[PDB]
Amino acid sequence: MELKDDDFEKISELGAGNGGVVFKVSHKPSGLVMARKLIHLEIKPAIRNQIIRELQVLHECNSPYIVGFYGAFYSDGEISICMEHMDGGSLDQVLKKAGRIPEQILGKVSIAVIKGLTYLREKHKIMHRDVKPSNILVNSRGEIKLCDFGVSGQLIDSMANSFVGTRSYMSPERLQGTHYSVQSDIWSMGLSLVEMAVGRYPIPPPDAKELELMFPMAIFELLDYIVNEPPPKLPSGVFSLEFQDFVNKCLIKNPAERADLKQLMVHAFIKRSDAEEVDFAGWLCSTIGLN
Ligand SMILES: Nc1ncnc2c1ncn2[C@@H]1O[C@H](COP(=O)(O)OP(=O)(O)OP(=O)(O)O)[C@@H](O)[C@H]1O
Ligand SMILES: Cn1c(=O)c(F)c(Nc2ccc(I)cc2F)c2c(=O)n(C[C@@H](O)CO)cnc21
Ligand SMILES: [Mg+2]
Repeated sequence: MELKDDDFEKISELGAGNGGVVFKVSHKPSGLVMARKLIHLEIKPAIRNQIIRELQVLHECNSPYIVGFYGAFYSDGEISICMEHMDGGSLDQVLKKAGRIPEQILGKVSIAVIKGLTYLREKHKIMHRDVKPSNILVNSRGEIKLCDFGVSGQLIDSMANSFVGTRSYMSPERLQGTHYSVQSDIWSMGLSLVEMAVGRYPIPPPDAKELELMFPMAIFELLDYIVNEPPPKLPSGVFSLEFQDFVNKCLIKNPAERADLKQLMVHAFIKRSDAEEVDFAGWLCSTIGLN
């Protein structure tokens, strides 16, 4: 069935970012619980019809690594996108509580992210454009899923003005110009894994002293660090060398030299992690407190 504003009822607010707020809602006619994301745009009706039009391709997104989609519409000045409610929230929220995320678990996260990007490229000819821990959602069934990928050109265009004035997961090439594509997602995945693995945004790297204890920056300063100074890496010894190599292959500054999805799919770390027996669902609930 078609979704519309009056058929919904707010339960609670799940969080907000730059340019969007997300509610946990009840869709009254079905009784289903959903996550309704609102993007406040005031923009000419002509193009906001185009946006809703372009967003309908998410009905063709069926994948165990992509958040389910229920529908998209326009309301009182707001674009609504209604997704599956992921009761374990995002990986940035999970890292927040967990402090630091185990390597074995990150292994399963990498598999989900890799297969996720693969589906999007294969079945839809699109890159993600915003891979970061807040955009990898998990739930009590143990499923790890991507959302907030860029399906609509007009939306991408209509949002270009804002962005994050700190912490960038953008690749060096994206920061420097318009010449980027799927490879740029590999960089963001790499950076996200390092963050989750260590427990804080990895730029700048920790001191020798900050490291042993473990185990603000200005905009141009941070960006200049991403572009010119050597990429971040996993501290030696306390992560397997397969995992270190894995992130190293993701964090190569040159997009063509950098590993791609097909190569990462067969990396020793993924191959090791595919075999591993991990109660992800159990680890999730036991850390963030669910059932
Ligand atoms: N489908 C969902 N199920 C459960 N929680 C969600 C869902 N989608 C988003 N959220 C939560 O809502 C919050 C806000 O999401 P939103 O995508 O607006 O911004 P963000 O991903 O936090 O950061 P940014 O705005 O910079 O992209 C996220 O932190 C996430 O925890
Ligand atoms: C271009 N684009 C999009 O095209 C887009 F679809 C987006 N959303 C989206 C995509 C897939 C699924 I499943 C659920 C979503 F909410 C999207 C998006 O969410 N964001 C994030 C901001 O709203 C921050 O709050 C940015 N661009 C999006
Ligand atoms: Mg987001």
